[PDB]
Amino acid sequence: APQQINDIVHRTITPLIEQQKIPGMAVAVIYQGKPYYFTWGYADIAKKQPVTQQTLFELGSVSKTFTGVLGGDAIARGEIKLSDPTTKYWPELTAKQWNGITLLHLATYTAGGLPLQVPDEVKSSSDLLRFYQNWQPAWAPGTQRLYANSSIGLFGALAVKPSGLSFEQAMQTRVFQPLKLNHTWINVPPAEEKNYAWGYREGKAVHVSPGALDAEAYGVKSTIEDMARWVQSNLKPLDINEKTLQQGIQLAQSRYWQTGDMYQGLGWEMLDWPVNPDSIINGSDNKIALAARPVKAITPPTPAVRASWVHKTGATGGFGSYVAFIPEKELGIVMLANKNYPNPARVDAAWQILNALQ
Ligand SMILES: *c1nnc([C@H](NC(=O)OC(C)(C)C)C(C)C)o1
Repeated sequence: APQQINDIVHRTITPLIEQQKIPGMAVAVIYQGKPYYFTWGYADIAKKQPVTQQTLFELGSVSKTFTGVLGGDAIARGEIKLSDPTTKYWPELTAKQWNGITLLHLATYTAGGLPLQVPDEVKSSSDLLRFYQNWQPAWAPGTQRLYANSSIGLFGALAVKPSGLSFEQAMQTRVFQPLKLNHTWINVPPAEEKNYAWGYREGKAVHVSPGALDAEAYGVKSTIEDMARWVQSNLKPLDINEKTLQQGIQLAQSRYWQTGDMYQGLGWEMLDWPVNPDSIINGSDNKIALAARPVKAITPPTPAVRASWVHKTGATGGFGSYVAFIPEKELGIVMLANKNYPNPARVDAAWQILNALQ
């Protein structure tokens, strides 16, 4: 890495790891389109395994960005429309409150109060159907944004129905493979377990538990190298040869709703560049990010804006991730850690790095 990058990275991340007592960490900086890597600490403390450029981290909700692009790809393929009723792709969902709830609403958390989690008791196909069937909205569709695994998770399960493929097959075939993300997994295969970091929660080694719609909402695992490639692909979607994927990425970065200074895309969230750092740093606190907020519709959606800060935070029990990029500056960061530490600390650090290099 250019010494400019070494300097700000080292000055910023070392204190962060100490303050937050993070066991292990990988960072990628994308500068003028090119990736530069940094690793610290332990993927497995007990077995003294270092974090490397091949270590898999749980991405948590950064997974939603893959889900959004896969949905955008299916739109571009003509398989689905965001204007379509949810019930078009789930005929067994006959509950009357679903009338007027479209795929857009599901993708962008504006259905009317779908909850943050699918309940842990929802295991089977029958349970899943009964959960959505019996759900009663707090608000009308397209009025309030309330961040929800149950909203975008359902979007992702339904977006892949016309293709005949499972969510996992569609993700592999249509996104991971074309982009050469050869070390990104929804399910980590036995040969890769050697590289799968443990997460740490109150000193305990932990991995994400299975739950309904996990793959869609929070279930991807990936390395710092594949995550840099993902950033490169979203920075510059026009270098992508596969046409519907190229469109899908553009669609995931369109602005569908505004709340405050933030715009909701598919998975991705966007703000105009230059940004108020306090706004993205403070707004990342779950006390704000997870509260209901009124949305204004963008009619019709604004196509991907090059002068944007595009980002997503993500967590699991034992992991904390963050991705941010500015297409106009060809500039991005990926931060992957095996402790779930506060969101504002991630955004703060990412801003310091990107602002110095901008
Ligand atoms: C997306 N990213 N982080 C989160 C936390 N949600 C969550 O579902 O955690 C598990 C279930 C372990 C993945 C949330 C913001 C507290 O969701």
